[PDB]
Amino acid sequence: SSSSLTSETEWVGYPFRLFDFTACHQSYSEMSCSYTLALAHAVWHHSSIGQLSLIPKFLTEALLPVVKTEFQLLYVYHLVGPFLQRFQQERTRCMIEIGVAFYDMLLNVDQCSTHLNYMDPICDFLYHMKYMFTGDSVKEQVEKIICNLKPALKLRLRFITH
Amino acid sequence: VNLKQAILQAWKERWSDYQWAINMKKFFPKGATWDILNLAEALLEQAMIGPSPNPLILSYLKYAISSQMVSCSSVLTAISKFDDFSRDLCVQALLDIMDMFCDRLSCHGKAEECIGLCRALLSALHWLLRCTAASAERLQEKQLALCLQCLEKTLSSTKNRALLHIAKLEEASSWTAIEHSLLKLGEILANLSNPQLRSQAERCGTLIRSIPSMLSVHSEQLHKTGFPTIHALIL
Amino acid sequence: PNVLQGEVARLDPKFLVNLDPSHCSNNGTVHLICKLDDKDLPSVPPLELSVPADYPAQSPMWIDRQWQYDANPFLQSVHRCMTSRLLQLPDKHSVTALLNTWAQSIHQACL
Repeated sequence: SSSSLTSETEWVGYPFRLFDFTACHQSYSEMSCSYTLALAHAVWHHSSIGQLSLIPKFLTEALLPVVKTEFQLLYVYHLVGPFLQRFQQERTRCMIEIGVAFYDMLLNVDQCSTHLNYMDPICDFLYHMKYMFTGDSVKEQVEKIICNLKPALKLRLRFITH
Repeated sequence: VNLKQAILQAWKERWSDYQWAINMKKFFPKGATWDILNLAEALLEQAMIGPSPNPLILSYLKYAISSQMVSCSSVLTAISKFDDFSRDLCVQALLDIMDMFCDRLSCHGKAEECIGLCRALLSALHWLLRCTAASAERLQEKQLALCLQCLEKTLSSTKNRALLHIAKLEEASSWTAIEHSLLKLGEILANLSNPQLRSQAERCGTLIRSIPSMLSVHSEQLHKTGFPTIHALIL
Repeated sequence: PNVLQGEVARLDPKFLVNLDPSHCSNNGTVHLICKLDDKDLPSVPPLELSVPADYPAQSPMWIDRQWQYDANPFLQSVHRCMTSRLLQLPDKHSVTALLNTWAQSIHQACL
């Protein structure tokens, strides 16, 4: 998350092709950050029994003051996205913690940013994450959090108030 | 010549402006020609009255433009040296009439008159440039803003920009004259008159300078993706 | 559609219809430009795009209403009474009925 990745970001900027693995089908797009994402995917997958209970404290203690830009939030999303269903299987508690952690990272990047360009898929990502995983449980926690956002993100996520 | 006498007679009796069309179609064969016709009327009454509102003849001209090629009216208001008269009232009233042209459309000609409407629009833009140059004096308001407003309305994107592009390819001397006039107008566009003034004039200048280059220049971006085409062609 | 041809044949020499850039091969089959050339004052031609010529419907299109009618005071009064009169025709017919109604309204609101 901090190799440089932020200031020297690159003309590489385009996230969605970079983060996801199997981009190393060609000899190209073999960025060393994608390797770690794929390895973390594999580890969290085969270890998806009890070692996943360390991810909420990990996020809400370590990942907060190490994120300023938006593709860092996108990397965190590509890390802790697919395993949300594995969590919802039985570990229904940490769901709200991961959700409020995502909301806090969203606020942290919105408060420090010039333009939010790659946020359009993020809106519907969060939409479906609330729609098919949580429901109305994170509502009391996110009502006072979503309001501190930008007018664009506010107009987008307006429908969350229901 | 009979049209002048007909117009004087129509002035001697204040018509209801709908019987005027009937009387004009009756006095003339109504089918002989319409390009040997009213295209010379508009100037007489208004430009001649000069310092005067000149009522209901602008209304007769309006009901004329209701059924008339815009090319003739435009080349009329262009060939006329109204800015030489400089009553600051006749041109001010004529701008409101000219507003009706670019607002709705510049109708077809159904013939080779396409070049005619093209020349008409080009000369109309030149006359609007002369309007701005003559009205930007403000040595001591209304005209300096209204002329710019009518110019912006005439330079409506995607409709008349193609017409002006065709005009440039038709001949280049008029475009060079328009460029010289745009430079002369930018010379005064630096005069601090108001916040709104000297602000949209830059937009009009950018539009005029974009006219010749291209209307559909591929300026699109943000197509971030991988190109396998060159990757395979080099292989 | 031959049914429309019959009406264009039955038209008076005062009326004259034509075709614009036509989305009218066989289904719409019409959106004409009928100039009411007559003795009285002229006006702006309407479109009058009609349905299949079997006519379980009428024509009225009202395309150039926006700029043509609002611009003039007389043309504004032309539209006014003419709309109310067209809202009375029970199952009006494409060419003859609607065109005659338009001419009658144009020369009646003329007063």
